[PDB]
Amino acid sequence: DGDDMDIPWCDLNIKEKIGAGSFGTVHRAEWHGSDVAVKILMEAERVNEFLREVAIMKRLRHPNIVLFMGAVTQPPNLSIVTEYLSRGSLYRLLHKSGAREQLDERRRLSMAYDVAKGMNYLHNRNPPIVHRDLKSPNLLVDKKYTVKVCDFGLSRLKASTFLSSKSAAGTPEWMAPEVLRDEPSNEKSDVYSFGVILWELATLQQPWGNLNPAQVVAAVGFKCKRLEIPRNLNPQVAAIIEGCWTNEPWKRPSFATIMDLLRPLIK
Amino acid sequence: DGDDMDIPWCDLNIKEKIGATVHRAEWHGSDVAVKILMEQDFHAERVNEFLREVAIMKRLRHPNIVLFMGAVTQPPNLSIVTEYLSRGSLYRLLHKSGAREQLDERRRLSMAYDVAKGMNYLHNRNPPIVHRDLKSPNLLVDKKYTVKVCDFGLSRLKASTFLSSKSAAGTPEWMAPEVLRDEPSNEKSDVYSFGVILWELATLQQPWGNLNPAQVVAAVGFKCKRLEIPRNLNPQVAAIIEGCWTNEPWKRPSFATIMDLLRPLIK
Repeated sequence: DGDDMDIPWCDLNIKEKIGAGSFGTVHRAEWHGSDVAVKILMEAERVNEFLREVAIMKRLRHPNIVLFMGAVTQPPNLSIVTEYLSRGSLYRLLHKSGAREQLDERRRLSMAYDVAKGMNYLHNRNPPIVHRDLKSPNLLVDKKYTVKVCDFGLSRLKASTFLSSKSAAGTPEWMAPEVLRDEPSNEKSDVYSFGVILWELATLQQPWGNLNPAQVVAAVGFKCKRLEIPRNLNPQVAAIIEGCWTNEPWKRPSFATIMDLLRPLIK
Repeated sequence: DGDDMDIPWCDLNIKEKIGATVHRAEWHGSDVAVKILMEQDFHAERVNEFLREVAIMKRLRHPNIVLFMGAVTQPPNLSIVTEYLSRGSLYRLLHKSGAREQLDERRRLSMAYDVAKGMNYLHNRNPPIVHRDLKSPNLLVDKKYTVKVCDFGLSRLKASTFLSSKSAAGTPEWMAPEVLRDEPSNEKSDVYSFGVILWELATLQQPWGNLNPAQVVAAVGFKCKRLEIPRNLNPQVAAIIEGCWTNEPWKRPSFATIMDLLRPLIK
């Protein structure tokens, strides 16, 4: 056999750190001339869980998804190797230095189209795949400002009507109200998460940030609180955002539809 | 649990034709390119070659290699599905109206560097993969001017020092002397092909093109002839091109070395 997606840890020359998380650290590294990003785990049934995130990334092949390039399968330094996006997360990008001049309206909307295209790809796998944690921080930017979806660790396969485990994980500021209430959810929960991301690209603001997880669960989850949309916002853009936030998940548009509404907004 | 890379023909909404059969197509919202297998090519031997090409592309994951997205493996129209690159082939692009205006020196060198990265990735896979058909037409240009390698129909894995049971095949204008003569070839034969491609990017000239296939076999293969390098060409760029055209394949630089030479020339 051999799919050639197995990497020896000696073949990787680790470089400067680029991010941190509960799972472990992440560094930029050199791999046979190629520039890659390595996701090392903290030195547990999670070993079986790791193989899950690896087996699932191999099933993903789309231009708007972070390119999986292999993995180290030998402890203690397990790692997930992917391509390197030199512009970091869209989150840190939207709120850094001067982004008004760098990121004009057309560019920001385009970035949203990239996300929708990738998300649409996921929802159309067999079985479909729910990201369960779609947020600005989990979106990385290309040298040429192409946005790719990343961090599929909390991503589960949806073969049934709803999700199964009730793992109920994900960042509260971006999760859908039904998820915040810890009740049956589906692919429509991601659509809501996107609603927030579109809001960020459209208004250049940070969602909440004056509220802790508990306060978010309470407000947005059980008290029908939603992010404020400025009257100044493009009605067509606002319309797309409001659609993704509908209280009835089945009333929210699919990413396929979201693409159809965004395409004309560009140029 | 499944491969998720197998596609039914009815899931593809074929669009306009690209080259020749190749078509653009909408696949579950996504935008892909389709390499269809001809009707009369549907037999044991030919289909096996198809299966080999599919097997190889599953083993390729790199930003400068065209993204394999799936494959229809059911008659009729067994095809290979990849991402779509809207600017077409580098060939058509270099010989298009208002070329020099459209492509500055910096960009043209960057495209050369892109090819070098993807080719180094191939030769560094285990076992290494010799393209055996590297040329302008088999290089596709991304919307944002990113170059990627395509057409692995002739690509083979080199376990030994040379290709076992060498098969006479390829395109004359880009083929290395040893190849033209049906001799034991290696990864250094691709290096030669690259030199021609770089020569195209540097001069915007069509290689040969005043000669027929037989004249080329005679000229390059047996008469030690090479393409004419302009007088006004960058001496450092010319140095690279000449290095790739060494009579002895071993004296030619690896794609790893080529990258190191190009990187500085991009300021």
